[PDB]
Amino acid sequence: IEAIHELVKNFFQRLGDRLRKVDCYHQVYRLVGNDGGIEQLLRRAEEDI
Amino acid sequence: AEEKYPELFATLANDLQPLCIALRQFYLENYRQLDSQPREIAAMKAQE
Amino acid sequence: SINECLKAMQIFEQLPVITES
Repeated sequence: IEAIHELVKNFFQRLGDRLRKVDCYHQVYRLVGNDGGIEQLLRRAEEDI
Repeated sequence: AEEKYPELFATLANDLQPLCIALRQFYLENYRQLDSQPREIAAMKAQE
Repeated sequence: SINECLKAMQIFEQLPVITES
């Protein structure tokens, strides 16, 4: 339990940190205007995992 | 003068976004997070 | 101001902050 928490948490930061740099998530904010729940869902999903 | 020159300014905008990406996020979290706590003395004291 | 100046040549604009609620 102690180590599993250390694993899942580290993975998500590795993903969200690299997800913003790529143009996929970058182009969203030039047109949509905001996240649209991407960060909210990501954080929400992390709890479920 | 016509093609390359404007692109240089265009690169700056796409090259400057990676910093504004996080400032609004961090401010929007703490600002919204702090608003969750009560403000009234009666309600706040009841929490204690 | 940044978007206002860059608006003169390109449509690549950043995000505003409003109605945070």
